[PDB]
Amino acid sequence: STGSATTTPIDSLDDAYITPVQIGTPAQTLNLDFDTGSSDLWVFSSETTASEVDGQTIYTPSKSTTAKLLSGATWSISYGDGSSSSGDVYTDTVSVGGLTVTGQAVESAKKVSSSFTEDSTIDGLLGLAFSTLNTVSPTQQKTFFDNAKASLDSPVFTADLGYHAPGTYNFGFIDTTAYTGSITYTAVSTKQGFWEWTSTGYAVGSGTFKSTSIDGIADTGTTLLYLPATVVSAYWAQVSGAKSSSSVGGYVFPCSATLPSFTFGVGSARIVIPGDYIDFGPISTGSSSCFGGIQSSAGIGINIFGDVALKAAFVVFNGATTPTLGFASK
Repeated sequence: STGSATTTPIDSLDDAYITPVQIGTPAQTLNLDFDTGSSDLWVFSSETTASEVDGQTIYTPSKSTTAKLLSGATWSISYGDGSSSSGDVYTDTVSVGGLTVTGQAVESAKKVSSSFTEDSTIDGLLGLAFSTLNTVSPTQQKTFFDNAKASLDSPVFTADLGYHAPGTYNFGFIDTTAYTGSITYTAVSTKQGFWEWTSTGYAVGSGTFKSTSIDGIADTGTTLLYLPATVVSAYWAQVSGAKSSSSVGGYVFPCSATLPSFTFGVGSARIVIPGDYIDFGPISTGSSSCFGGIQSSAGIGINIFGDVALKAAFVVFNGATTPTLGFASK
């Protein structure tokens, strides 16, 4: 089997992407944030504290003839941005782009933090990291991909995120028309439960490539590109007037600037992030200070190849017995 679904930016900045997902019988379609940095599929629901729901579409398990309470199971998750959610668990039928999994754990939120409430466009998350990170207790549950894998034509999914435009998540096949040149594959460590890999270096604009190992994670659920302070300083040094602002919480730059590109290495290959992808717009409405899309990972404890990086590539998440990651230009 295969599946193919369009993913759409939630706003004009590509702060996140949502993908329609069918849950239950009859189908209830929710728009979920596919997150290769976590491993829980959780949704706003009829069980979510009423004051914490503001415009989201909810899953109502009592209206699904295939929903079953997973007795005794609870979940609770906290994300890198400080947001969180928790609740109980149903199993139900879940379909993405024509690919169906029966008996998928659907984690129903009883509580969500304010950042989730405040984002009316995201109805929940669909985790695509390794199932070892799944938070369900006392019996850990599998991700949608893990459950689908044996049925797929090939044990892979791909992320093709757009810049200010829709893109695609495919399951079970590689669309050879969706990228240019060849796909370069690189080793993955699953030791921390992430799609963790090592970039071979970087360049800023038209500058020379610096060969250096940068260990980080491919994370579709993180907006920005978080890299070591040395690398980030070298980037922003090429933008007149750019500075790190403790009050704002990162590097800012004059909105009048033209940003240089940023290149990262994948083996001997190179992915070029155009300068415009690094512009996250005014820090507040009407400001001429703009927020940068490349930020320091210092004090995160891990480097993160988030959407800024991934949307410059066609990315293969290869879930074969020894997982790997592939990157192509597009």
